[PDB]
Amino acid sequence: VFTTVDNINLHTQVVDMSMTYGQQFGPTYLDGADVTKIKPHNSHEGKTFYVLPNDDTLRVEAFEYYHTTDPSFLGRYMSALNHTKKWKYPQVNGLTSIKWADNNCYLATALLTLQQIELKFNPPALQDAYYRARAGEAANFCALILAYCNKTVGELGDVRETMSYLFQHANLDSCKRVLNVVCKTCGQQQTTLKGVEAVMYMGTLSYEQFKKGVQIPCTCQATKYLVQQESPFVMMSAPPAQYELKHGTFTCASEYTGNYQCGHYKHITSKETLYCIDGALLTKSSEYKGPITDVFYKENSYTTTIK
Ligand SMILES: Cc1ccc(OCCN(C)C)cc1C(=O)N[C@H](C)c1cc(-c2cnn(C)c2)cc(-c2cnn(C3CC3)c2)c1
Ligand SMILES: [Cl-]
Ligand SMILES: [Cl-]
Ligand SMILES: [Cl-]
Ligand SMILES: [Zn+2]
Ligand SMILES: [Zn+2]
Ligand SMILES: [Zn+2]
Ligand SMILES: [Zn+2]
Ligand SMILES: [Zn+2]
Ligand SMILES: [Zn+2]
Repeated sequence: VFTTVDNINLHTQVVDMSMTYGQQFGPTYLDGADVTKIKPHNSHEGKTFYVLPNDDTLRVEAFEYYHTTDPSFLGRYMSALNHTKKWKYPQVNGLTSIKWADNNCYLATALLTLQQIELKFNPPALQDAYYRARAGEAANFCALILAYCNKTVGELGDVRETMSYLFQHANLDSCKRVLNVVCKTCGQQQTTLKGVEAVMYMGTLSYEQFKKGVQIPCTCQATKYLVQQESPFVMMSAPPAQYELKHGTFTCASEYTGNYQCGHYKHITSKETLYCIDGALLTKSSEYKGPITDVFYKENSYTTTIK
């Protein structure tokens, strides 16, 4: 049979039916199923298996593909995959979504959002599954998202927190945000965020209000406005509150209805008209009013007019 850690480079192996897979190769998986406590059967022979890194060759290959050295990672990825490959991934409005199952509402919103923002993942495993998710087979991608976020199937997820962990494994080095804070006593302070901090802001949903200026506390209340922003997109987050989404003013948004952590997530996207994707369900409207917590805007470069 074949054992591998990345499903790219296959290592050939010969097995004995008297000793279980766990005796010969350590923890072994087969399509998410755990064959560690299962003896070798005749149905599968010469097939590819997932094994934990036990030698340095596998340890290196495991980093080249996943960019992590945590031994628990492979197990968590394999256990999430066993759920995600049973999920259904319908095509809603040309985007790949997830039919509701196991509190995946936050996963569906993130998946729909990722198909609409420009993002390059550093781990080859993330990028390869990202591509195959856009094609309609997002099982391995959703499993990887869970493993990289230290979350399990069924656990409650925050879309803003999920996007953050994904952005830290994405190439956002070219992104830059220049801010200026104006306290009357203190004066003017210029800070320059880069990477994940250049893309996300918590406090307001309106990108315009961020450009105008947000009232922030200072070491002395001051005002923080956006000076220059170079990034393929920006994420504006805020606690869930009623908001009016206008057609053409944003890319996509996260609607959150319910109590803290217990609530359910919906995805609103701005196409030729406002669409609302709740798993496999699609509703159309010209205007939208509802409780929004994240809004994704498209950007390329920007420099403020006030100096
Ligand atoms: C689903 C889910 C899953 C997991 C989860 O984990 C949170 C804990 N993490 C550290 C692991 C949160 C959520 C969740 O409800 N998110 C929505 C978006 C949420 C809702 C509410 C809220 C308040 N009252 N009502 C009825 C609703 C408040 C905030 C919030 C306000 N301020 N902020 C941040 C600090 C600045 C976040 C966020
Ligand atoms: Cl890394
Ligand atoms: Cl990374
Ligand atoms: Cl609603
Ligand atoms: Zn090899
Ligand atoms: Zn990396
Ligand atoms: Zn399940
Ligand atoms: Zn399941
Ligand atoms: Zn001050
Ligand atoms: Zn839900």
